[PDB]
Amino acid sequence: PIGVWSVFQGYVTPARLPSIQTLTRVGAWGGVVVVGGLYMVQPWDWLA
Amino acid sequence: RMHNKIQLLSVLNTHLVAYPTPMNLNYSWNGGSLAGMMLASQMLTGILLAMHYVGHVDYAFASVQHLMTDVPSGMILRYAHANGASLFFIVVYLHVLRGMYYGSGAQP
Amino acid sequence: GGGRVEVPLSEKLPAVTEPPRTSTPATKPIVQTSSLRSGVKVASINTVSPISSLVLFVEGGAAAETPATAGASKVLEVAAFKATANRSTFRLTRELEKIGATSFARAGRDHVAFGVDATRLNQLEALEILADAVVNARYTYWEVRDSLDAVKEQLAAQLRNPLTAVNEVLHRTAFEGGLGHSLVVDPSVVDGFTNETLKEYVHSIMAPSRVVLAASGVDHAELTALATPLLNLHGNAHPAPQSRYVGGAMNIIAPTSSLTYVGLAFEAKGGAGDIKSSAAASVVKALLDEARPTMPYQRKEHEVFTSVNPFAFAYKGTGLVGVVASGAPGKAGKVVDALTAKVQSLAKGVTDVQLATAKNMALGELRASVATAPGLAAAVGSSVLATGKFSANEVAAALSGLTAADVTSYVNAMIKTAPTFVTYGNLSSLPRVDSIAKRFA
Amino acid sequence: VMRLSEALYQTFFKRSTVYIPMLLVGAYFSNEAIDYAVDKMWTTRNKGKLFSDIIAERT
Amino acid sequence: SDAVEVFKPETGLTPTNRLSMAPTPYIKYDEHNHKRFPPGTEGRPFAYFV
Amino acid sequence: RQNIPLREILYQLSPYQQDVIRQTFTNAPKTFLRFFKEKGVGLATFGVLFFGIKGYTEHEMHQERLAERY
Amino acid sequence: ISFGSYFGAKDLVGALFLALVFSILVFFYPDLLGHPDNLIPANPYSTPQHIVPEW
Amino acid sequence: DANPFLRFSNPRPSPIDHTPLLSTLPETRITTLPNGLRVATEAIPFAETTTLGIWINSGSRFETDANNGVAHFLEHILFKGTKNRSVKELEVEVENMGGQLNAYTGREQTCYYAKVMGKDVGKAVNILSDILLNSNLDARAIDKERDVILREMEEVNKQTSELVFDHLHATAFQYSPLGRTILGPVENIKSINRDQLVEYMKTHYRGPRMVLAAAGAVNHDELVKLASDAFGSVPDEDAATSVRSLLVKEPSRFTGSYVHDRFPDASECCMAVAFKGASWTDPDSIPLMVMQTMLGGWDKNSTVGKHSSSALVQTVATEGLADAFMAFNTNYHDTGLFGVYGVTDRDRSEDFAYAIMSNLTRMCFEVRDADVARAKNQLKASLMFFQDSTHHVAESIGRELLVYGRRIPKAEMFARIDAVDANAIRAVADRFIYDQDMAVASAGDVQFVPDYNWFRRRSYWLRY
Amino acid sequence: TSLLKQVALPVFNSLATTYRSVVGAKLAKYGLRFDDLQDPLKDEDVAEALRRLPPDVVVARNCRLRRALDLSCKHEALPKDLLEKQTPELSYLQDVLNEVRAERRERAQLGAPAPYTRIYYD
Amino acid sequence: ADVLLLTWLGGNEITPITSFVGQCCTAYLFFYLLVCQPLVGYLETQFAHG
Ligand code: HEC
Ligand code: HEC
Ligand SMILES: COC1=C(OC)C(=O)C(C/C=C(\C)CC/C=C(\C)CC/C=C(\C)CC/C=C(/C)CCC=C(C)C)=C(C)C1=O
Ligand SMILES: [Zn+2]
Repeated sequence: PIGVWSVFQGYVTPARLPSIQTLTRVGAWGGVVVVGGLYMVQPWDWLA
Repeated sequence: RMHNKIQLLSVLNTHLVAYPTPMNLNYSWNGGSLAGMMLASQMLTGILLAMHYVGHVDYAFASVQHLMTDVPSGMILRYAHANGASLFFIVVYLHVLRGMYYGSGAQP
Repeated sequence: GGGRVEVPLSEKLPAVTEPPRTSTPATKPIVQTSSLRSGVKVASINTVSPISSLVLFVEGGAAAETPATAGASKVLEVAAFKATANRSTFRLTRELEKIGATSFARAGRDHVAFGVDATRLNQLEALEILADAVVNARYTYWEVRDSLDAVKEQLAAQLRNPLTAVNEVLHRTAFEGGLGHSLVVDPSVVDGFTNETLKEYVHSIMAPSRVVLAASGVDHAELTALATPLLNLHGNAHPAPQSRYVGGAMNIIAPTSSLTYVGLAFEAKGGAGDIKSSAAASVVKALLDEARPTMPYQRKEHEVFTSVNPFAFAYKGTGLVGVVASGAPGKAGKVVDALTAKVQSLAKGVTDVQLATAKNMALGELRASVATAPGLAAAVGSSVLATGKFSANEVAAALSGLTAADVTSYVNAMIKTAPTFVTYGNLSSLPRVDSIAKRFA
Repeated sequence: VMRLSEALYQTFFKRSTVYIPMLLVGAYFSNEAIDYAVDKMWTTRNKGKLFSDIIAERT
Repeated sequence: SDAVEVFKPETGLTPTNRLSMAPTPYIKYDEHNHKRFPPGTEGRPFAYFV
Repeated sequence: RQNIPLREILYQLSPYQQDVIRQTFTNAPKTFLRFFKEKGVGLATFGVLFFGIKGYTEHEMHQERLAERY
Repeated sequence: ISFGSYFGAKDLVGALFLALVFSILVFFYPDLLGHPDNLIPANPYSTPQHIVPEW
Repeated sequence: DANPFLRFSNPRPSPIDHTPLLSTLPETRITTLPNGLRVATEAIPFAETTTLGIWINSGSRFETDANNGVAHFLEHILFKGTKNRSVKELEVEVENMGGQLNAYTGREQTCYYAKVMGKDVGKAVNILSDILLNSNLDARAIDKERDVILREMEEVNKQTSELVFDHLHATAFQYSPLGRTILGPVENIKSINRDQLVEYMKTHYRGPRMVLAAAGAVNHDELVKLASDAFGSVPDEDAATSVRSLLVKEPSRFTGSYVHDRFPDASECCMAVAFKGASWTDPDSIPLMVMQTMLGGWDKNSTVGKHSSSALVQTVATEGLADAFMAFNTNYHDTGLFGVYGVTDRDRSEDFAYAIMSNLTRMCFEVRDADVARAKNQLKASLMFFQDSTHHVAESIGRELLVYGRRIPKAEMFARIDAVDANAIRAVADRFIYDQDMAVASAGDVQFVPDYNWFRRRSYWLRY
Repeated sequence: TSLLKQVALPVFNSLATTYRSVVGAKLAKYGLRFDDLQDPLKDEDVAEALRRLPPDVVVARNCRLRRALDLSCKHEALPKDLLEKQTPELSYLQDVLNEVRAERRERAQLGAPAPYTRIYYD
Repeated sequence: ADVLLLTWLGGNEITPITSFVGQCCTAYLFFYLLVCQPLVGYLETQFAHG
């Protein structure tokens, strides 16, 4: 009863969902893994 | 109690001797212990096998043949290690199908 | 960025005095009372305060309890303002906390009071929340079961003070009937309590002629017009066990009481119904005030006493005016002798300065009780429930128009009546009971 | 006594998602500087003995 | 709540009881290993840069 | 371990005051029939689906080998 | 109920069934579940007709 | 759905406009005497009682190390007899006007006030001026109070919360005047005398530092005349010895630090964590008031704590982390303190500490608008409740003239509260809380309280 | 699709009754009720709703659970005289659990979480 | 039955009928794992305790 049971019962409202700021702060981790992979591999001037 | 004075005996007692289990479990709850027995059997047979196997091309086939015909009890060890993988997968597959049937992965 | 104008500086042109000053009313507002068609009496008094207080007074308390429903008023103090037929507990709590309002449940010895205090802009919300939490309360099983623990520590903490225990035993000894029942019961009395017991007690105490709605700072016509569909009540008046004063004496055994407490009381004839007798009893209570803490860190030393605490309770038809004094365990007979000497010297006459001082003390207490809106609403509700009217102006006139001869006559008539005597503590020194109640005869 | 600047704190230090890419570019440049210093010292000390010195000598 | 009924201290003018009733603002730390900065030193620490 | 409120009386007999393997020979056909009655529908569903789809696939494979046959 | 008394022999029964099947597979049909092509030495230039894994 | 029982009310938090409440609120009149003393009244139209007193911009901060404790000892001595009235004469005259005298002595503020009826305004003015100006300060009464204070010091007779807060002020304001206790050390009490009391009153009780504030039933012109007759003889203040010059000369300093007061057989575990807050004149003090309302407070005699609007109250009430707690917002002339104080035991102290730190840091990142609207409504309602009691009206008049320099109108206060939104709360929490040093104080059974590095680590999040 | 949904409501009732009849016939061989299938370890709403019951109901539920588990261990069923008295559709938990779920729905629309957590055994 | 059919099909040759049957078996495997288990289970809960 964690997962689809939470949304079938009506426990996932517009509230209790993450805010736009929370999703942006989590979404800012996308650049970190890209920069880390480019740091690890170093394909310099490989962008087309 | 003697098991209350050594911490190894306390853990072994708690998790293998006095562990409370439902009394109405049928024979489809024996998949896990069989899977553990097959894992231990595969480990033992393989560690014994690796003392006669050579992991190089142009020696691997001949080392398996020398294991089969010249090592004492070597044919038993090889055939046991080969068919034990099949029995290990049979047991683990039946275990997974039990969990699928009963909904064993649910909370908690 | 937010506002950066510092508070020593005035706020800028976005700070307007757009509401004009409303003119003051010509006279002091008067109490206006009426009755609903269901029979519930509604009384209200207008104020200039920005706080509106709404209180609901129901006859009951310890006087309406039975041996089966023992300690139900104390449980009702905790279990009130929870889940109703229309709202859950969560919804009522959030609706009170949204407008910044506060709620109380308070159980007396002859009444239970429920109240909501809010600002003047949320008086309809406060009235609706109070009426829904009183009339349509559910008293579920699990909520009462979980509240019983907190009830037990609140009673255990309230019985730590010896004055509460002395007051309980004094009310037991002074009266037979409803007023002799125990309000602050032992914690183990409510050990077998359930929600059925509370529902039975509530069904006994609730009736349209035993419920008064009192409001402070609310227009009366609006309040009656909007409370008529909300306080339409039905039910039967459970019989009230009328109390009578008989007097007597008792004792209490306390194993680790570092002091020893002695209570002496008499009956105030007429109860809360007589204005003059209640005023004279309040004057006597102020005359017995030996060590009143009017200044910080002042050390008034008595030869024998450690604390003096008088009182004057005015119930319906009868009252109880008296004094409780502490003292050392080895000097309890001296405490009794000094208390008898004080009451006898009061009976020997009051001398002008003492009479004026006690009248000013009584007037100050009376006016400071109704200074705030919740205190004024509680005073209006209690006076209307006990009598049918609010007469604070008449009480002040009775306090001011009291002569020393009237007070001396009052104390003389008091000491002829049989008294009530209660002791407390690890009692290892006591004069015999026959000679205890002889000094006023 | 010595204290990190507030304006430099609010830019490169307050969030980890800004701190980590700055950390990686600083790591890259630090590795480049250490490589340069070690290689320059080694080539200066052993001049005339390496294979590239013989090859450039034969030009 | 009172400290005599909750903490239940010993009676007397012991060194711990003196600081319990009136703590001093002139706290002395040990400075054999680290010397303190002047009190009230503001700003984000230089150790992040290091 | 948890506290379970429960009102019962339990009786147990010694293992050495009982027979060990003598009611197996009596309950054996009833156990067989009860097992097949309880799990009859699922075993039949599995067998019908598996063998019918396998037979259809094998028949179509033979037909496709015959269609290219000279 | 306790694991160590009641579910030790119950696991031992199933382990003995598994040992029976295992002994049959080892001693009587050792190459039943395999593939005969794995008894040919590996040739990177010649591929077998059917390339299938274990079951 | 009930028709009459379900209108008008709903649990959805919406902003409330408190503008129509401003039409009938009374006005404050201020008159400055040539002495420099301000006389400020607020007449409630049908009041029967009056609170009036003298508020002084002085206290334990403006003492020295040699006379620390003189201002607290002054409220032990001042009511023990004057040069015109004895102890019994003062007692009889106060009893006949039906009121009580009272006194408070803070770190920066002192008040002596009377709660009387409206007919006894002039008598209360005369009595208050008599204790303030013509006191005996007898050496026998000083010796009679020194021994009582020394006994209660030897017994460690103190509230637990006051003990924790005194430790907190001592460790957060090291080597500044605000780190001293109001009570003072044992040695200053053991060597106190009449000369130090005279010198303190002569130095600090002057015209520009004193407000005579009266609320309830009082006329402004008559109080002006009575104050000019009575309090007209107070000395004026030198420009070189003003309150601002003393604030500049000895400023406040905040140091991030930790103290615990361990006892061997205690039961409770009281603890407070505070950050460096705002001064009284900082415009960020209104958002700190809103944030303190957002954190709230709770004690275990309530049973509706699980339905609270505040998430910290919800967490502590649901998991049972503390017996009681409260969030505080202390403001001084040039600094402040913001944080949470609570009472727990040794097995729940770390989880309570984690709940405090996690709820403080959460306000920098995620703040929803419903909580801010709820807290604004609750704070405005709390401000309206103080208007109901004339004692709080007089206290606010005295405090606002001492520390703001002026009487802030109610319309300006409502407008300044209504200008707070969620972005302002996030900005103020980012300024004061995030990655900053804090002060930690505990007392009692504190062996399981985490050390300073645990508290310092949890002032920031590594996941954003 | 609302017109077809209105036709699907007696169809829903028919399938619900048929399912309940078949499962209750399977349930009554062990003496169990429908409400006995709900597990506090599986569902925290059931764990909270079971905490709101008077203790005699919990004792009766625990007795029924132990009886069914004993029957399952024995590979037996109830005797016919006992099997004729079984009422597997008698509700003791439904109103309590419904009110718990309604409370959790009402709290979630305002952002509040549930005041109870999962059950942890460690 | 679907999983055992997929096990049987893996040992055969690539044929248009075996390709079609394997595609249908894979589609039903995903259908059971992702559609039957949540939706039919929710319907069962609504039937039993609804
Ligand atoms: C994909 C699922 C899965 C795999 C693969 C699996 N397990 Fe299990 N196992 C489970 C689940 C789920 C349970 C709990 C079953 C229950 O209690 O209903 C379980 C239970 C067990 C038990 C307790 C006894 C029993 O059989 O119920 C043991 C022992 C066990 N597993 C061991 C193993 C071993 C050893 C392996 C592999 C070498 C293994 N398992 C592989 C899911 C799995
Ligand atoms: C899950 C299955 C599995 C496990 C576990 C396992 N093996 Fe085996 N191993 C195999 C299979 C299958 C083969 C192929 C046997 C064959 O066909 O001859 C193999 C082959 C080998 C061989 C080559 C010799 C030969 O006869 O093929 C060695 C050596 C070996 N394994 C060692 C080990 C060792 C050592 C371990 C553990 C420590 C181990 N194995 C565990 C599956 C397994
Ligand atoms: C639902 O109830 C349960 C069951 O169902 C009745 C179970 O079955 C089990 C688990 C069963 C266990 C642990 C026994 C099965 C054996 C296993 C997993 C391992 C097999 C090992 C063997 C045979 C011997 C290995 C020997 C050696 C020397 C290796 C160790 C190495 C060193 C000491 C260096 C559990 C916990 C259970 O709760
Ligand atoms: Zn002091």
